[PDB]
Amino acid sequence: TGRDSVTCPTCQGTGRIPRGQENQLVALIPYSDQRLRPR
Amino acid sequence: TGRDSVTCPTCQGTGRIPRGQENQLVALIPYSDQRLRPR
Ligand SMILES: [Zn+2]
Repeated sequence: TGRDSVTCPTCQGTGRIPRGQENQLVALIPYSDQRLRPR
Repeated sequence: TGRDSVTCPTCQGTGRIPRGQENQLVALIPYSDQRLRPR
């Protein structure tokens, strides 16, 4: 049992949404996830 | 590999959001999920 809540009516509680670059650009870049500190 | 997408910046891709009754009331009610047709 738990509090009352409904699944995301947008992402259907999946965990994936379209970036907002169109509205506001970004200032980041991709990289490689080395073994060191995987978490 | 897959298309580019970011996790829900609201539900953090968890799958739980506050209902919108405050904005718009509802006209539904709870019930029991009998064994017949579980899906
Ligand atoms: Zn979501």
